Amino acid sequence: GAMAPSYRVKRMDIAKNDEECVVNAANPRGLPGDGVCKAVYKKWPESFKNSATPVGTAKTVMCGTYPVIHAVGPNFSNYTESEGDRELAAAYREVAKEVTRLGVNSVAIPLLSTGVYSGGKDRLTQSLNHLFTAMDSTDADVVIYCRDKEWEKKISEAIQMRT
Ligand SMILES: [Cl-]
Ligand SMILES: [Cl-]
Repeated sequence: GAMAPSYRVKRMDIAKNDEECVVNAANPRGLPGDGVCKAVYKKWPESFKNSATPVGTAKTVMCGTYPVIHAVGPNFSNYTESEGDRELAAAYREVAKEVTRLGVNSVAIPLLSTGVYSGGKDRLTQSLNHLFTAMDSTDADVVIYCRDKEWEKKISEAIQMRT
């Protein structure tokens, strides 16, 4: 584990992360997709061999020795708010299990279901709180990646508020 497990946020491409493994914001079919998923496909395409997995689950595929944890958040276009919320929390709990199983000391993670799966809603707080629920009991250093300056500030504030 990390000597003093922390949360941090960076405003940059998660495909350029400085952590021991990455979480993909995957689609259920293991397709190259859009946004984070497409960046992950360009950087670690070998990790999309048999990466298909249902909504609410995580499946890790190694690119060389570098683990890519494919986490499938719900598309809120398809799900009700209530069921979407349930599957989003579940995806993060599976991420925590995989991070634990891999024995990594750090992980790069995007906010699941906040992009084209958001159903046109701002889900920063919803997604981040489910990330914290799952990851708080892990001892990996977590680095959250975002692209928007206002999101970086809001995520940073949320991390600092817990101390
Ligand atoms: Cl998304
Ligand atoms: Cl963002």
